[PDB]
Amino acid sequence: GLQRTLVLIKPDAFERSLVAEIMGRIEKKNFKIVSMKFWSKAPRNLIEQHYKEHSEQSYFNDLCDFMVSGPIISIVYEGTDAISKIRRLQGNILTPGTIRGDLANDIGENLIHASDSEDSAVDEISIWFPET
Amino acid sequence: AGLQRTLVLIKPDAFERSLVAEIMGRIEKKNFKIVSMKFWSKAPRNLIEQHYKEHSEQSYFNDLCDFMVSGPIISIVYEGTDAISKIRRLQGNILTPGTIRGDLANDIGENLIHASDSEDSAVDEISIWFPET
Amino acid sequence: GLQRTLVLIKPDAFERSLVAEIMGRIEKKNFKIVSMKFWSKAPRNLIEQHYKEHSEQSYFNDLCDFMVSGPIISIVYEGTDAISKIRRLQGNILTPGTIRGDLANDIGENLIHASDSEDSAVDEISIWFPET
Amino acid sequence: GLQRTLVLIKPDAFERSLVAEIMGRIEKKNFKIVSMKFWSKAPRNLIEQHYKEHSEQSYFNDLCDFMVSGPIISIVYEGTDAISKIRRLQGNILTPGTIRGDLANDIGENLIHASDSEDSAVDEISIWFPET
Amino acid sequence: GLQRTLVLIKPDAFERSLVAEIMGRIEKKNFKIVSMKFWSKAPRNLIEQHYKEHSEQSYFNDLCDFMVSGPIISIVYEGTDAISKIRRLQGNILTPGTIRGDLANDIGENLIHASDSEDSAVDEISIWFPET
Amino acid sequence: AGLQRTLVLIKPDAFERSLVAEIMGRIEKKNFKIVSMKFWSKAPRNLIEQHYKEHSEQSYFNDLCDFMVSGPIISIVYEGTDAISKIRRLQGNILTPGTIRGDLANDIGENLIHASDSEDSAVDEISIWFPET
Ligand SMILES: Nc1nc2c(ncn2[C@@H]2O[C@H](COP(=O)(O)OP(=O)(O)O)[C@@H](O)[C@H]2O)c(=O)[nH]1
Ligand SMILES: Nc1nc2c(ncn2[C@@H]2O[C@H](COP(=O)(O)OP(=O)(O)O)[C@@H](O)[C@H]2O)c(=O)[nH]1
Ligand SMILES: Nc1nc2c(ncn2[C@@H]2O[C@H](COP(=O)(O)OP(=O)(O)O)[C@@H](O)[C@H]2O)c(=O)[nH]1
Ligand SMILES: Nc1nc2c(ncn2[C@@H]2O[C@H](COP(=O)(O)OP(=O)(O)O)[C@@H](O)[C@H]2O)c(=O)[nH]1
Ligand SMILES: Nc1nc2c(ncn2[C@@H]2O[C@H](COP(=O)(O)OP(=O)(O)O)[C@@H](O)[C@H]2O)c(=O)[nH]1
Ligand SMILES: Nc1nc2c(ncn2[C@@H]2O[C@H](COP(=O)(O)OP(=O)(O)O)[C@@H](O)[C@H]2O)c(=O)[nH]1
Ligand SMILES: [Mg+2]
Ligand SMILES: [Mg+2]
Ligand SMILES: [Mg+2]
Ligand SMILES: [Mg+2]
Ligand SMILES: [Mg+2]
Ligand SMILES: [Mg+2]
Repeated sequence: GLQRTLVLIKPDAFERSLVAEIMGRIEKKNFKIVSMKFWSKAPRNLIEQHYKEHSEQSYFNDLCDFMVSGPIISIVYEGTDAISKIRRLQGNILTPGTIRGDLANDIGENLIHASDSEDSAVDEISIWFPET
Repeated sequence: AGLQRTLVLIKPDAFERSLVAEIMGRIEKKNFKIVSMKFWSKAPRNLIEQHYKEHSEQSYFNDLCDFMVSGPIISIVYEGTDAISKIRRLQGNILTPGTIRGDLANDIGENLIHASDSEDSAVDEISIWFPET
Repeated sequence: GLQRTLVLIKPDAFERSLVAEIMGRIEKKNFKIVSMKFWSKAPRNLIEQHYKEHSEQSYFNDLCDFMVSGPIISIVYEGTDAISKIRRLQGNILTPGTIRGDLANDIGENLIHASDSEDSAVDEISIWFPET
Repeated sequence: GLQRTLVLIKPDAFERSLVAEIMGRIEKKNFKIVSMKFWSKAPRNLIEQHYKEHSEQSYFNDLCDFMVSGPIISIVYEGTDAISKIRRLQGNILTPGTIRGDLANDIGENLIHASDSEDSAVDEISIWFPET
Repeated sequence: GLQRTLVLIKPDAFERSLVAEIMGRIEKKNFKIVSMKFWSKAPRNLIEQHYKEHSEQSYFNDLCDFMVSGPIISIVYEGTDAISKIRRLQGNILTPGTIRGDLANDIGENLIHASDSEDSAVDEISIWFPET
Repeated sequence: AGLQRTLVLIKPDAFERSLVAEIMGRIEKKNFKIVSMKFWSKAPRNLIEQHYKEHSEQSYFNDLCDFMVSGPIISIVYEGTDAISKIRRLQGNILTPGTIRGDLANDIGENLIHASDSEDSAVDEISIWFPET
């Protein structure tokens, strides 16, 4: 069940120097980088598309601002069951053992994004890596 | 907005085993800040008995108190969003990997760390270890 | 009370350099090594004895071929409630915080074996450490 | 023979979340904590006492302002040849393997203070732990 | 003395899953990613330019082959004295505490490249990140 | 081409302090492979005396032998390019940070690890611990 999924390393990760720590956990679980981009500051449009689902939520504008308040890295990861597994690896701020579980403490500043489904992964990859 | 304070004790087994920084580091990495901290080469047994007052009619009480005064302890007040429950989850238990107790401890009693389990316990415990409120 | 349990570090751990990582996680939870052997290649009979409960499954031959494709280490660990605790440490590939959860991504190539019961434990120890 | 030495964890360590990292390196080399205090803000007189040997240097006021710009932890460590060994552990920003070598990149914001001699040691301990 | 320098993460780093480990050491020393590219397979021309100094050495062709045998990451790092410091961080396979010192064991497969001078850094950055 | 073998001993202090995996991990991370390994809950004192034969007329000899039989040891043969000297550098000494002894040990005698210091010592020591050459 080989899959590709999309990961974003959020600006709080740079602010807090957790970038390598985060990528290390994914690497140590045996997933491979297919492609990767560094954005010293991501175009707002890209963030807006990425989080389009949320444009009606009240928090949507704070969320874009944050995503644009420092660098992000966009990564395409590949491996068996990658979408589901990396999602689990990302976890939530309540569950220790996971990325957000060990390292994050905020509902907004939570370090990493990982596609949550087959469809969102295909969509998300096309946003950040349109050259496909 | 969600900001809380909670009390943590580093227990004597953590010193015996050199896990003090390991334990504090897990809490630090989850973005909690130290707000005050005390090193006790031996904690006054009266502080302990109070801390575990809710356990005074248990079989284990006197061994527990004995263990807690058997080596150094560090009391720490931590601050951050939802600190009481988040630091509690981090503490976990010896059955759940990913947590401090889950990864590092293997005893009912020698379990390395105490964290307040609720707002009331936190206010109460912080009072005990940091009376200069 | 104390128990002893048997652990095998599988060939994928050597291949991926996770031997010390895996043994470290067991060491940190305070379990002690009672017995240990290194097999640059484990005799196939031993492997077949070890997985005899599986001798009818279609994956049996492949499992054994894998277990023989590189070195393994067999270890007897001692500590309170060892069998069950090291089992939980082992986990599965869906559970962050565990050896297999953090480090493994395959159903078969999963780094570590831990006895699953007092009976299997006693049995597996005699297989690998018959001298006792 | 045993010595005691004084260590200060500086405000940049708290700012960058390296407190446990730094204390860990000292812990792993087998030194024990005899005394420890946390100062959300250290009294300026203490800092000026501590760096009194520097009171004539042009950086003196700035150093003190830095040392007062965040929390510090003062620690008395005990162990064999503590003063010299923890000094080496501390190192400088040019020496990989040391606290400052791996973690620091500035001449002044350099994470840790360690007493440099038996005299300065005895002195610095009385400054921070006069009750003794 | 703020500087930018060029780092390559070599294919042996991917092969051995040390990518995050390597970037972590640089990150933990407080250097910042200015820009970054992932090459699933770097154009041979780029490698040839990068190592042009060596085109007369006997090992030059083996070296290019290796640099092209798997992915590389090219990174521009920024910080005080970045060229010299990251160079020291890279070290050599003889000196523990450094990247090649802790993790590498071959004169050719040594995990990381870091510009060794002001001129080579400007040259190297122009190769991998010509958009400047 | 440059391939060698060298003998490593994990000493009893490493078990007492739970540093076994930490020590082996540093060697593993530097790309050296285990070629054979033995666990000794107590090493035969005759093996020790031989291992440290070159030290038989020293003040410290009997304490050293006592220490080496005071808890488990693991003997390991490691293989890799230039293994003898590279694993030696990794061992280092209690004065140099970055090394095993530099980071983890603080005693002349309780220094966690032994590594062969030359081709001759390696052949000789490997003979001792792995006589089935
Ligand atoms: N600033 C802010 N961001 C939020 C809030 N709630 C959610 N978000 C962000 O928007 C995303 C919404 O959560 P969700 O759609 O379930 O994505 P997930 O967290 O990756 O599972 C999260 O990743 C958060 O980063 C909020 O209350 N404030
Ligand atoms: N020695 C011993 N100590 C116990 C026992 N049960 C509880 N304790 C001590 O008291 C605590 C019991 O848990 P609880 O009071 O609910 O707080 P918790 O430790 O944070 O879960 C443990 O941390 C132990 O240190 C026991 O059966 N034996
Ligand atoms: N290749 C393969 N191996 C399997 C499969 N099911 C079980 N195994 C092997 O058996 C183990 C998983 O189930 P089991 O033997 O009952 O328990 P466990 O090994 O302790 O998790 C793994 O170690 C696998 O190596 C399968 O469907 N395919
Ligand atoms: N800002 C600044 N601080 C300095 C300078 N020289 C020394 N210091 C301070 O003094 C220390 C370095 O020299 P010194 O005090 O003699 O010994 P050390 O602190 O143990 O390394 C550092 O902790 C600095 O904070 C300088 O040129 N500028
Ligand atoms: N395959 C191979 N590569 C080499 C050899 N010697 C040097 N190299 C490679 O080419 C570079 C030459 O070394 P040098 O110019 O001093 O660069 P440095 O290692 O980064 O300091 C090294 O980075 C090696 O990766 C060799 O004998 N064989
Ligand atoms: N207790 C004690 N042991 C020593 C002393 N000197 C040497 N040794 C032991 O023998 C070794 C001396 O170093 P050497 O024989 O050259 O081998 P090395 O340990 O790898 O440096 C140390 O590892 C110690 O374990 C000493 O003064 N006291
Ligand atoms: Mg989602
Ligand atoms: Mg408790
Ligand atoms: Mg099974
Ligand atoms: Mg000084
Ligand atoms: Mg060079
Ligand atoms: Mg020795």
